[PDB]
Amino acid sequence: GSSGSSGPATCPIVPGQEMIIEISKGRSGLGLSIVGGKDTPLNAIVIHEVYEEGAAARDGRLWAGDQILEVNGVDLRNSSHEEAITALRQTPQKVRLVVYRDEAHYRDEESGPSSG
Repeated sequence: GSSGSSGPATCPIVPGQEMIIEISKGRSGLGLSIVGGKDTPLNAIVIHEVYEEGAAARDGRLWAGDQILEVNGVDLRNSSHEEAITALRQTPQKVRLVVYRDEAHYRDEESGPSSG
């Protein structure tokens, strides 16, 4: 065997692999946003922005531009935009979700004018 015990927490995200991530709400609720769902041009829940002033950020596992497939044991690939929202507010202290990434097109040239 390669690994015996593996946890969704304190662990990186593997590409082309549906991995799970567990985040503790601690005190205040999560601080992120989603986009897509049903009646949308994308049948895959995407994270528009992840407010750094939230539990989700307190971890640093979910990065803006990710694609969720399920949450707290609730399929989202079908759930409507709103549905996906409630599914996030209906989660206990330990919020678990399944994220998926791609193993190609590693944008090596991603840098703005960094103006100020």
